Amino acid sequence: QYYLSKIEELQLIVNDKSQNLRRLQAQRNE
Amino acid sequence: EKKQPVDEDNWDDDNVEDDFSNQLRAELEKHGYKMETS
Amino acid sequence: AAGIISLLDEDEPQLKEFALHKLNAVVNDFWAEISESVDKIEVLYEDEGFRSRQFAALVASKVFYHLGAFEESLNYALGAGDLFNVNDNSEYVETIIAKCIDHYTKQCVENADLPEGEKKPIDQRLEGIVNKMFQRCLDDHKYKQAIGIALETRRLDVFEKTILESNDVPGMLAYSLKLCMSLMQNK
Amino acid sequence: PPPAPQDVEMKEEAATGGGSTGEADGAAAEHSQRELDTVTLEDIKEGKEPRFVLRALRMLLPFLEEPMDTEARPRTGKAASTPLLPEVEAYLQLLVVIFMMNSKRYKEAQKISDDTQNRRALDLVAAKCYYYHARVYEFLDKLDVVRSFLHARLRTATLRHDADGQATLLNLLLRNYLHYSLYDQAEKLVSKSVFPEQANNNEWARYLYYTGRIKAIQLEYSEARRTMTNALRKAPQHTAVGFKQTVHKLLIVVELLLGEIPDRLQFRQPSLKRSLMPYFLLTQAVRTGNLAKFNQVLDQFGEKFQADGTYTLIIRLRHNVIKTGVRMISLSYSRISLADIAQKLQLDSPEDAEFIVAKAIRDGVIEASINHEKGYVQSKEMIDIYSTREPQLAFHQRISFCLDIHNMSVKAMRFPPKSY
Amino acid sequence: MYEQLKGEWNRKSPNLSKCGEELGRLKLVLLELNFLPTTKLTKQQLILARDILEIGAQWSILRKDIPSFERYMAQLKCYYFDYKEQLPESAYMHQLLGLNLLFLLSQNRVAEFHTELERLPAKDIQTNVYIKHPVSLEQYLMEGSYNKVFLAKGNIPAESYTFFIDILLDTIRDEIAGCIEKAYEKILTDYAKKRGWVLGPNNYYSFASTTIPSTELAKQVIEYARQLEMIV
Amino acid sequence: DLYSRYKKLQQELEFLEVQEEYIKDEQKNLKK
Repeated sequence: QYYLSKIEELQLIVNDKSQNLRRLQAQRNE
Repeated sequence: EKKQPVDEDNWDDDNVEDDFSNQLRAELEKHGYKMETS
Repeated sequence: AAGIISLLDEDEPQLKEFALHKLNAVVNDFWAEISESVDKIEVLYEDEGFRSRQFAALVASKVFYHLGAFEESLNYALGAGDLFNVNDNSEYVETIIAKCIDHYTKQCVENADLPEGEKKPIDQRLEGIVNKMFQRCLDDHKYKQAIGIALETRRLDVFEKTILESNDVPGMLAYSLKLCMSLMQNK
Repeated sequence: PPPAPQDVEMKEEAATGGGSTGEADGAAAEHSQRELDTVTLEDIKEGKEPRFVLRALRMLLPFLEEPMDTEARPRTGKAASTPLLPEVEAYLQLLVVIFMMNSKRYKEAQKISDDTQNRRALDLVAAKCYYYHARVYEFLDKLDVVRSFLHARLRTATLRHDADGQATLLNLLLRNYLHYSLYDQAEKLVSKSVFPEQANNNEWARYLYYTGRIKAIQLEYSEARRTMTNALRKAPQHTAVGFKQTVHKLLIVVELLLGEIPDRLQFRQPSLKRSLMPYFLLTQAVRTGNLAKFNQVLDQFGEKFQADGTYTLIIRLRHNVIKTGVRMISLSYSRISLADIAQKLQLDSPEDAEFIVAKAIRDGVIEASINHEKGYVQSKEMIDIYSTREPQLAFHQRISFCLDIHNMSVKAMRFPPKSY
Repeated sequence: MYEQLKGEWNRKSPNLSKCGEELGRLKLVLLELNFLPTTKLTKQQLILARDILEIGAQWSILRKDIPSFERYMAQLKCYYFDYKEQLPESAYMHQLLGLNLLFLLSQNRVAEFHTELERLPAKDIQTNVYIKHPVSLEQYLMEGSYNKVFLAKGNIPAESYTFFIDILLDTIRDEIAGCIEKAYEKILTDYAKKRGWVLGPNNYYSFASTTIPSTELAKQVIEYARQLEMIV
Repeated sequence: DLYSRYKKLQQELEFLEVQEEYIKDEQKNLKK
């Protein structure tokens, strides 16, 4: 049950702060 | 922080006193005497 | 720790074995000593005369935990010789071997997209440990995980033999190709 | 009557835990911190608590292992992390601590198996459980088992999320030996990481304190001064009683060694004199140079410095006093008579003064450029400091940095979450 | 068991032939037990091997062999680093420690010099005359050891450091080079002849001792950086 | 089936970043 396939998911979920960045820039554009 | 045991009228003037705390032995008056002695 | 460096300065194969004992006994309880002796250990790295020559790479891999350089651990495992496969699981050996496995998969995809051949093969121990972990997965009977490694490995051999994970063919074995359709693009 | 304070104070914990659980799946680091602060100031406030913590949700010691044994994640971690608070604050200091650490080990075993909302709440409360480990340690004695576990967990800290309390704990281990362990900081040099988030903002200053300490051990004042001052800058809390007095003692002794003469008008805090007046005596002695008085104060206040891990520093300053004094003389004049300066600093004779000046040429006070002749000591300070070419870089790059620090702007416009 | 190791201290070794045999033995000793991987009984064994180990530097220092001296001395510290609650204090511990301290100043590792000083706060204090000489020398070094070079030498002729003080003495400091002499001060032959004269650099001390466009290139980059921020 | 979860997470991440760069460019253009 190598953990290699259960770390990248956490990594991407953490990186998802780009979602908040997208929200803020969308606010500016609006 | 915690985890650390150890522990004008009286302020705004420490600098003046300490600067010449040693001196004042002449009160500027013994200074005058020595000066005229010259 | 000063004994470590002091002993290493001495030149004797028995001295090397004693250094082995102490250092594998203390890996992080004393770290700057080895951090500075990196020079001595790496010069010993390449020496046929050293009986435990592969143990030099073993030291690299084990006690470069502070040294986050991924490529450092990659070469340490590549030169590990024998101990890489043995270290099935531990505090951080599992992490480094998993990182090596993912890097091996990256290299496999990178050199496999190269379709005209002449692909530089990776160090054999790397695919050896990859297959060993695949066998561990087979023992765990994680068909989905095994096939996922196979595809990310970009090797259809493991993908084929993954069907032996449970050998029932209810679903994934015959119906995970739909999942593949959903989540892949390389025509 | 006793129940009423408890009956009002030990119930809001349930609401806080409910909020924590609700936001756990939301995920953390935006609500957890408030709950951690509430936990802390409840701990300062601290019977029936073991019975009231009974399995809040289903779907002393026996009270400790009853809940999970009964009908049973971040909330569970928090509960397992805060059953030792009662004894902690009570500080029974008995084997009950030896009954507490297993809970910590169990919590350590629990948290290690978890993983990242855990890494954003449980990971940080790991900081306070480590604090308790160290406390429970120093109560009996230091041990590196915590050090080994921390070193192992450094790699995990290198994963998606990182807390920096581990560096503080490593410094705790270093200081446990104190003046004995000096290779530890040698390691810390290379092992140093960025941890620029400074999310706690107290760990940063805490570690800066001991970084300044270690730097001062090797007499690297030029940067020790600035690091210690910056550390002192980040301490908004009260942290008065025996907390910042040590930091002030270190900073002021380091400064006196460097050559600057401070005056108590700087700090003169009400709750410092009683503990810091020995430094006032020694500094007053130094400013003049009364060696007899210096040794008098030293032998009178043998302790404190000995007990403050600074005795060696003052012992070495006992001869740097000469440089401390000469700084002022070099600053004042612009063409000094070697014999006169020798008389002023009660030096042996002209050759001794010349040698001392040469020794002082090194780096620091403006160059002397002694001519070894009638010019004696020149000490010709550089001129043209007038925002002109001579301060071209001096009065340009200063502003360049002071303005490039405007990255506070980009931080500010990158902060707005603007939820939904 | 573990012989040919304690029967030589009494006579010590006026000659050097014993080195080769002794060096072979310590290999056996190290073979018989790893230095200190972690057994107080083995600790009882260890103290037996400490004498030759601590004696180890005494031979290197005797024959001017730095590589082994540093190597052997480092080992002894590790012995002292070990908890070794049973460790029986011996007057040698203080004597040997100062030898490092005296050497450390010799190898201009001043930072390391203080490092050791703070490692023995209970030793220095006011007792332990054995190690008191180096600290006095160090103080004199930060102060004017140049004048006090022979003052400390005469302060105590020997503290079991007859050779120990010799290394420091022959390692005369020469930071005074940043001055004028040689028909300009004339005092401070062989010194005036070494590497031609003094240490070699510079010339005869009597005769020893703006641009915007260059700034243009450096400034240009800086200015753009400010603009680069105003992009987004 | 953690593999599928990771795959879809990666797809979402790439889609999000492309959207972000597009929005940046659009705002830049609208400024003029």
